[PDB]
Amino acid sequence: AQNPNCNIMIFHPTKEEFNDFDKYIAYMESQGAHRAGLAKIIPPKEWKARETYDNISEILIATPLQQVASGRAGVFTQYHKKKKAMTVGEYRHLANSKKYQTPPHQNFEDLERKYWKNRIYNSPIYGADISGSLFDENTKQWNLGHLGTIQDLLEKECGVVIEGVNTPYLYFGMWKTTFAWHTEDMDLYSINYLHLGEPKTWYVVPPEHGQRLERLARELFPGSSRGCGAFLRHKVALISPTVLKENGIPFNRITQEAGEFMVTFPYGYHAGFNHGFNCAEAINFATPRWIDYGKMASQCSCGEARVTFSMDAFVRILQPERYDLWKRGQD
Ligand SMILES: O=C(O)CNC(=O)C(=O)O
Ligand SMILES: [Mg+2]
Ligand code: NI
Ligand SMILES: [Zn+2]
Repeated sequence: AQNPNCNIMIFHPTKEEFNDFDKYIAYMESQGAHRAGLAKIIPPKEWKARETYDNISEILIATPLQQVASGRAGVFTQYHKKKKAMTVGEYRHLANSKKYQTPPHQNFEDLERKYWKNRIYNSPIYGADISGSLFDENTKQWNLGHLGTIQDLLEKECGVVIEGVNTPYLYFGMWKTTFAWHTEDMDLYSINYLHLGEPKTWYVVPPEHGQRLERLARELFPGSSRGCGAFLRHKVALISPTVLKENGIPFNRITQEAGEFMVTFPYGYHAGFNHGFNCAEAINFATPRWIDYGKMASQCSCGEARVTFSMDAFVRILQPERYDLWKRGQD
């Protein structure tokens, strides 16, 4: 069995190997990459996402989200308070202000310490989930707006033809902006490219151990667990590495830098934080190996998780027994 310790693997494809996206994902899996839940892919030196970022400040963040924490430093939830619209140029200036900027630090490890010590005492503003792309249309390799769609994968593997679309999303971050512990919708893959700016630190639980994280989360967030049998779908709960280690939960960590891709694999729980002003692009995708994870994915039916249009068909076809309850939670 390849990668039996479930370590995060780092790949350096050549320009030739960067041509065929599906083939390279399958290659990484042949080497056991999926066992970690997360892999890093460093593009060949010849590749670029676009020529420059000199022209992005006019993008609008229609609904910036202030991430307000409750709990203790290592075990907390966050709620998203909506803020007035602002441009990327306005948000960059805000990120760089004395109130929000990254503090002085020695290295990534020192910054990670400071994040976990102090996160809860601040409320950073995240421009998340913005439909759009920063890949140049002429970038042919690993262009996250030109991937094969999940609907087409389901049609190819299963024969069924469904509605829905699959487009990328932009994320503008600042110091301490946080992504809570989650798997993807329908336990899909994700791919994330850090276009520019400061790093993103990731934590991940191997898919084979995801239920260990779920059981800890039920212990640590007991009212949320009574409310919903899949409350991590709400994407609000944070648990620190120290708390994970105290409770014996297997996990790994890695820091993504600008110019790097990360892939999350089906049912790989992940969480993390931004080091300073940055911009990432991410999208969900599927492969044949996903289908069995999609069939078994948990679902939130309590009403909180509310998701895209395109998830309807996935539930309807892969999980027809659950469909009626889940759709009630959507409506
Ligand atoms: O970058 C972020 O805030 C969150 N991204 C993801 O969870 C992802 O790419 O799957
Ligand atoms: Mg612009
Ligand atoms: Ni994710
Ligand atoms: Zn729920």
